[PDB]
Amino acid sequence: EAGEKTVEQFVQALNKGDYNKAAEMTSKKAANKSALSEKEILDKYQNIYGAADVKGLQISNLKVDKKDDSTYSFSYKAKMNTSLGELKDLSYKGTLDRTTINWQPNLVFPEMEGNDKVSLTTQEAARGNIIDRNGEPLATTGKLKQLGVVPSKLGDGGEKTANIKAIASSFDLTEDAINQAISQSWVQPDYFVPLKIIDELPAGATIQEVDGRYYPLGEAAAQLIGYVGDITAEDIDKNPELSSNGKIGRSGLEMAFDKDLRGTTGGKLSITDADGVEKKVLIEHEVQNGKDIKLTIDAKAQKTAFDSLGGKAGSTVATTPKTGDLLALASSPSYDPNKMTNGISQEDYKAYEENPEQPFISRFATGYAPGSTFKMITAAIGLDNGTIDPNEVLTINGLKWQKDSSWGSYQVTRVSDVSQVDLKTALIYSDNIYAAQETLKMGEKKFRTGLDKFIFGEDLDLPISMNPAQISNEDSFNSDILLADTGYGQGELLINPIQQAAMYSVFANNGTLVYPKLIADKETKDKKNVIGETALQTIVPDLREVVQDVNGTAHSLSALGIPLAAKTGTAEIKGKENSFLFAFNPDNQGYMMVSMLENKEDDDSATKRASELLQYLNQNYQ
Repeated sequence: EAGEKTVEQFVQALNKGDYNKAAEMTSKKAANKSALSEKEILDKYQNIYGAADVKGLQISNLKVDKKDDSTYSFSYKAKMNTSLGELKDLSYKGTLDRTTINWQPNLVFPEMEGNDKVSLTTQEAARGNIIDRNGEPLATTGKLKQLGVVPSKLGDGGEKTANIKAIASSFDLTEDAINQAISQSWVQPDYFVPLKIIDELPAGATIQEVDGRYYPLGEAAAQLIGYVGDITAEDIDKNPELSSNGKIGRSGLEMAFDKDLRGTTGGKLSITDADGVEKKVLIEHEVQNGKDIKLTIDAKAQKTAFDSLGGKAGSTVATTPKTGDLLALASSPSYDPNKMTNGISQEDYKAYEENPEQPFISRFATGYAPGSTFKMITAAIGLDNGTIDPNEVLTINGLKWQKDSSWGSYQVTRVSDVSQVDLKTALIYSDNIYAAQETLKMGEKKFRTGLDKFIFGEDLDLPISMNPAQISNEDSFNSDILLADTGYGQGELLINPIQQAAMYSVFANNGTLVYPKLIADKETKDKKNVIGETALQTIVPDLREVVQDVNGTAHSLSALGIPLAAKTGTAEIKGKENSFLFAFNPDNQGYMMVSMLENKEDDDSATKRASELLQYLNQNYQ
């Protein structure tokens, strides 16, 4: 009756740590009612349930009925979450009076009687590190600065209020937040009461150094690594093995490898008699430390790649294309993962969600039209099937071309005016009209046959969430304009930067495609004969001219004095434009880079921003 709600209100209050509210629901202390006074009951739950971090108390099969006119009986099954994980199949039983709960020790844990105690031993498992190809930390334990207060040094009355106000407005907190922290239940006068992580102290405010998850590259590798947060009951819902007070990965590799990284915390939750002699083991685990995970990433390359994007929207992928190691996976703009993982205000989180440039997106894992860099793939395909002859010269006048008036107002646009265009000229000058006309001359069937040799439709063996690359939306183009547009990397093509680096690896591998790899020990995987050796010996020398020719679209990189083959490109979206650079060392095939600027501002380019990373990759990856 009203007793089913009393039992429910009681468990609910336990489930929110309101032990005081639980105690107030109990009968008075008498032989046939409660075993302890309301004050001793409060202290019992605070000591036991507080220490074991009990949360997620959920009950079922609540059965209640009359025994006496004044007393009902109740019974139910319960699960809870603790520091050593979930306890389930707990059968609870007792009686109510009038309505109040006749409190007894077995309403803490079911087999508890009289003066039984609870003993908890815990041994912290260490979360594994994510480290780069040389052992530098990407996700690790750091020494963190913790703001807190000693309530006995805050002063008295009005001076306490002034110190709490100074603390709240000198460390961006609320005075209300401070007072809850001080109030709680476990607090004592000279206890250090933690308040916040921070990276002039009013009286009573101190800083202690504490271990915590730490990301040394900060925003520079934030999308890839991700961050950890506090475990909630929904997480334990999904996974019972989860400790109630642990950390769980919330995005990136921290979330993709959470089970590997977290290990298992260890200890023993048990009921003893008043002397400490074990009566029942509730939970027993051996501690297991998490596994460290070693990436192909080069931290210095990662930081250079991110910084060179200058907070603008874009991405950079660097690889060693013969083995497929990913040396950098940069996405910009970014978020601060150390703030995501520590105190994160709703003021700043929504600011990250408001941003129209969306710093949360992993742009290296996001499909884009690859842009006119892709002419070099269309070229390879047409050199192979014979449709493209590198000695043929097309006559192209002006900046705009259209097959006929069925294209309406749509026209393919190129950048400059040289009117006798062969393949090499098309690649050096980035002539989209050449490419569009070849592609139409190939025909969809030959073009798709060549495209099918790459990795469209494939899911990559990578611990990064992403969609397979697509040629178009449907199985056919069903449009001459879409076929032409795809020829120079527009249309409905969608290829993310890692997929693009995979496809472009064929120029460093004599026509074999090498699959990207992020885990350092994983085996190199590849795919033979994606482009013919014919095509490759025509195209790489031209791509050298993209740099070496005075009018080559990447001629500014010639001044670096390092061996380079490159292709620039743009993708236009009906007046937003993306800018691309593809570059690798064609002397030693030591490295490869693909770089994008999304929605580029005027006079900006991926190429204008590549030099420092190319100098670093050239020096270190031969």
